[PDB]
Amino acid sequence: LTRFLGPRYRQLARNWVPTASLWGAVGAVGLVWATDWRLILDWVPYINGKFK
Amino acid sequence: LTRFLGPRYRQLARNWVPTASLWGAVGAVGLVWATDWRLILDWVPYINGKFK
Amino acid sequence: VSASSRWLEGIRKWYYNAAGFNKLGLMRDDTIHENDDVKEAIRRLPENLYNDRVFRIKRALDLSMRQQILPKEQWTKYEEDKSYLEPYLKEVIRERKEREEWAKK
Amino acid sequence: TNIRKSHPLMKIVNNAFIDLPAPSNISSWWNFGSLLGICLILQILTGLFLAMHYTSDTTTAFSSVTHICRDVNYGWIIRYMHANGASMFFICLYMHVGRGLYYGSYTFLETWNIGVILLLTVMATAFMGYVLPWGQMSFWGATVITNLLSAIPYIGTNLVEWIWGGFSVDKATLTRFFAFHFILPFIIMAIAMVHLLFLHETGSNNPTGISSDVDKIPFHPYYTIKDILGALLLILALMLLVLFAPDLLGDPDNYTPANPLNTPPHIKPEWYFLFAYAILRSIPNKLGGVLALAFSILILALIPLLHTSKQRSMMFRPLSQCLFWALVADLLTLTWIGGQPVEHPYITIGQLASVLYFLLILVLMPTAGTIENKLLKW
Amino acid sequence: AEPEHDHRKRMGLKMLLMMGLLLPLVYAMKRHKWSVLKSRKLAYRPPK
Amino acid sequence: KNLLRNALVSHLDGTTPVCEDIGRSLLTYGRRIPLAEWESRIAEVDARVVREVCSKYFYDQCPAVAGFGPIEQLPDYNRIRSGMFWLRF
Amino acid sequence: VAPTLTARLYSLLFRRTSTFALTIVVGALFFERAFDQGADAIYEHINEGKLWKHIKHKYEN
Ligand SMILES: CCCCCCCCCCCCCCCCCC(=O)OC[C@H](COP(=O)(O)OCCN)OC(=O)CCCCCCCCCCCCC
Ligand SMILES: CCCCCCCCCCCCCC(=O)OC[C@H](COP(=O)([O-])OCC[N+](C)(C)C)OC(=O)CCCCCCCCCCCCC
Ligand code: HEM
Ligand code: HEM
Ligand SMILES: CO/C=C(/C(=O)OC)c1ccccc1Oc1cc(Oc2ccccc2C#N)ncn1
Ligand SMILES: CCCCCC(=O)OC[C@H](COP(=O)([O-])OCCN)OC(=O)CCCCC
Ligand SMILES: CCCCCC(=O)OC[C@H](COP(=O)([O-])OCCN)OC(=O)CCCCC
Ligand SMILES: CCCCCC(=O)OC[C@H](COP(=O)([O-])OCCN)OC(=O)CCCCC
Repeated sequence: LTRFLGPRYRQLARNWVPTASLWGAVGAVGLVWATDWRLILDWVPYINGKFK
Repeated sequence: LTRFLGPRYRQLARNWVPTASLWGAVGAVGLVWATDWRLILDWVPYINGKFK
Repeated sequence: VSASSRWLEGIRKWYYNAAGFNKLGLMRDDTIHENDDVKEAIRRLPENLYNDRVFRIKRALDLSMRQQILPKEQWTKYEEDKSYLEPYLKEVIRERKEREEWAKK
Repeated sequence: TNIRKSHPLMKIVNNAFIDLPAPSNISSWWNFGSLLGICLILQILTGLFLAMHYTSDTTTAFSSVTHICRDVNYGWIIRYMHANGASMFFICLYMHVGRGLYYGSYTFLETWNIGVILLLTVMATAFMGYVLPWGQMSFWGATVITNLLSAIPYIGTNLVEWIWGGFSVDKATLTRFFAFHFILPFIIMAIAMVHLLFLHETGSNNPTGISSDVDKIPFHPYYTIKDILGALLLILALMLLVLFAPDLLGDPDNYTPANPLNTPPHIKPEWYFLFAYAILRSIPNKLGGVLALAFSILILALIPLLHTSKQRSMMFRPLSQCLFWALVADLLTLTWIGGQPVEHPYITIGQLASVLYFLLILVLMPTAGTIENKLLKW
Repeated sequence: AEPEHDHRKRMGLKMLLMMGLLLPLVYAMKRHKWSVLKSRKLAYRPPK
Repeated sequence: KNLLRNALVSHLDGTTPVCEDIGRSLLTYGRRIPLAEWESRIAEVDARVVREVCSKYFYDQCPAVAGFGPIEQLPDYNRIRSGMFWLRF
Repeated sequence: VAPTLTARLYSLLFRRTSTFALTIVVGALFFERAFDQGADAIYEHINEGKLWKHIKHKYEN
């Protein structure tokens, strides 16, 4: 449990933070696009084709 | 196709004829019993409980 | 020996060029179907004939992928088709026939 | 070492779809293996989504199907996918079988005979599916076929009345066909896994019929992308039928509810059964028609026993190629005759084509392989 | 008899357009991977 | 870095290694790079330099492969080429 | 001349697989609207005056 507490294991977290942050954007944008989530999509310029 | 034509192969047929004849009786009696085949069963003494 | 046996040979050369495995560089014994007798005969080939068989099959499979053929100069000529496998396959069959004749007694 | 190879689950997927050594020269006729797998899955998904709205009762079976195409959201696209997916299933099955005859793949006995069982169960599946909408052809197609079983001697009527659940195609027949049409596609998929179990024991054949162990390539990426491309063409063919001609392969009579009293004029099966319907009607005798009708498909199990050629594939056998396409054209003749009334001259043509079918498979094609052996001097 | 008539044709048009894009691109992906094999060259050098 | 420092000093031990380092360097570098300069360039390397420098030459690059012997199990070039990137990254 | 567009597309978006995916999911969002908008414009143009949205204004009140 406490094997992963040290300098090297914090360096590994540093190296994968830019990647893990991008997969979260891929998942987030993929969730908004797949469900047509209007809360987020209404703020995008070209996808305002709703005509409420 | 003609590998099995000789003295030995006729001796093997001789040795398994009593067995193959008994499995045919097991299959035949098993077919009559499973289906209640009245054509054959009506001739057996104790299984004449039909009352036509 | 006569003009009629050249016509039987004439249609055999016709069917040979119609079979078209010569277009891929193959020989007749390269195309044989591998049963147990054929597998033993191939196993008994000397090193040089085995390695030659392997490359011709490999080259023909490469052509079959591309749907291509060899130039006509490199096709297998009917007169030069070497039955390199038939003497080995004849002997494998002869041995099996002997085993099958002992099994009858 | 490698997780993909040592994990109990991934090693089966790895040794089947990824690291499988496959021949470098298998052509487009080898794509129909995966396409059949896709069609089976495609028929199960659409089949399930239709079962969420279909009811297996005569008073509502016809209208529940109508309820799907009209009221259910995208019900019409799901139905015609199912009806046309069945036809695409049979296109692929016939290419798949024809590939095996031409190229000699039937020498894999266990793989081939399990294929014959797969052909029979898929045919039985589609036959029962066509009954479920309960149209005119649904009823009368079921009547003329199931009545053939009465020709079996000494147990005919008892067997037919047991399959019916009564004295004719009726309520009890419609409901059980739905249950059997539901259970069978999963039994099919399990047999398709055993179909692959025996195949991977040997690997694939190839167009030349010569062993390809000297030249193998991994199934991934070469045949993963080739099957994906082939699957994309399958969706093109399906969607062209669904979105531009969904009623081309179907019969208009099935848009009329069932009617045990009024018979349609021309009772014709779907296109993928016309060849066997012709063989049935060309035999005058009733019991003889059933045997020939059953022998029309069970004959495939005899092809390995009737192989005479020293060569495996027909690629290097011109005299057998001509007889192979004589079998296709003769089957295209039986298909044509099957969709026509039993009148002159179609009666005589259907009898000639029926004899030519069994003569090509039993006599002529085996004889050609022997002639071809003599011309090559072996 | 076919209330879905107009909508399937609208879908049919989109299917043709997507297929006209996706078919050559997927074909190109197939040829891309296979080019390793389609241009491979063989040579046989047995000892003599 | 420590393996390299030991390798560099262990190699320049003897008149013939040093004579080679002199001759070859004057043709390639046009000068003799002192050992103190190699230590400066080695000490500059850290984990960031290795990640950037290795990615510049390895990540998603076409390799040249050469095989000889019983190499039936040698992976196909496309599979080798796919091993030059990670889908997780 | 600076490197081609495909070269700057690779190093900037396609090198990392994570940005390669972010490019696709973002490209899928704008492609859907642009393709559905354009494709519907072709269907309605070919069927001018026949669809309900064309004869809609006649029965307003
Ligand atoms: C039982 C069900 C009955 C239902 C009836 C259905 C109606 C049938 C409609 C006919 C459609 C015909 C399909 C197109 C045929 C194209 C053939 C071809 O392109 O040329 C011959 C080809 C030669 O290729 P080789 O491999 O010999 O050598 C290649 C070297 N470049 O050789 C080959 O590629 C041939 C491979 C086999 C193709 C299979 C097609 C036949 C389908 C029905 C078979 C049913 C058997 C019981
Ligand atoms: C709940 C909500 C969730 C929503 C989530 C939405 C996400 C959408 C997709 C985004 C993921 C992309 C992943 C990726 O991009 O990694 C897949 C792989 C990479 O591609 P690559 O090899 O260039 O390496 C890439 C090398 N680089 C990175 C250095 C350039 O992509 C390929 O290879 C495969 C592409 C082929 C497509 C066809 C597959 C479908 C199956 C068949 C369809 C037809 C019949 C059914
Ligand atoms: C649901 C039905 C079936 C499915 C899903 C299926 C699937 C497959 C698949 C995926 C393959 C390997 C890839 C390929 O060869 O294309 C294959 C091979 C094969 N199948 Fe089927 N199959 C089915 C039915 C049949 C039938 C009806 C037959 C013949 C009567 C048959 C005979 C064969 C043979 C002989 C092979 C080996 C072909 C070769 O190696 O060249 N299968 N099948
Ligand atoms: C090999 C797989 C399958 C084949 C070949 C097949 C074939 C067919 C065919 C041809 C029809 C006639 C459709 C029509 O004329 O409208 C049908 C009907 C039907 N099938 Fe299937 N089917 C398969 C799998 C399934 C499965 C797994 C289910 C259930 C989960 C299912 C549920 C239905 C239903 C509810 C109907 C009646 C609705 C209708 O007629 O459209 N099918 N099937
Ligand atoms: C319920 O009837 C279904 C039919 C159909 O075509 O379903 C797809 C059908 C319609 C009209 C007339 C007959 C029909 O059924 C059939 C069924 C059929 O089944 C076989 C197919 C191949 C080989 C043997 C048989 C049998 N028996 N062969 C011919 N017609
Ligand atoms: C896991 C199953 C999720 C099912 C969600 C669903 O079917 O879609 C509902 C909404 C529709 O978008 P909206 O802008 O109308 O929003 C209307 C809000 N009710 O989409 C969402 O908002 C997606 C939310 C994802 C959370 C896990
Ligand atoms: C393979 C499926 C067979 C289905 C037979 C069936 O369901 O049973 C019918 C008869 C009943 O016995 P019977 O004396 O009334 O006889 C009445 C005769 N109709 O049983 C038999 O006669 C068995 C015949 C077995 C032949 C294969
Ligand atoms: C939901 C998205 C899932 C993503 C999985 C994925 O794409 O699989 C990997 C391959 C390409 O990567 P590679 O084989 O070069 O491996 C790279 C190793 N570094 O892609 C394909 O060609 C496989 C086909 C999948 C069909 C379902």
